[PDB]
Amino acid sequence: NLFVALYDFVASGDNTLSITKGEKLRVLGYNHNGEWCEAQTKNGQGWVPSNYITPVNS
Repeated sequence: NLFVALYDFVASGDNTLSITKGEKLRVLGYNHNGEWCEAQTKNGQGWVPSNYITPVNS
């Protein structure tokens, strides 16, 4: 379930989470249309755009 951010994303509307390009994250799930992903990082938990992340083996 390990992923990496494709781009920086600045938290905006409710319950989103800032992530930084190249940072790893874990994915808990997705929103109703799959366009938002609920992720966990060392900074917290929140929604990030699903097209801003990709899997990484380790």
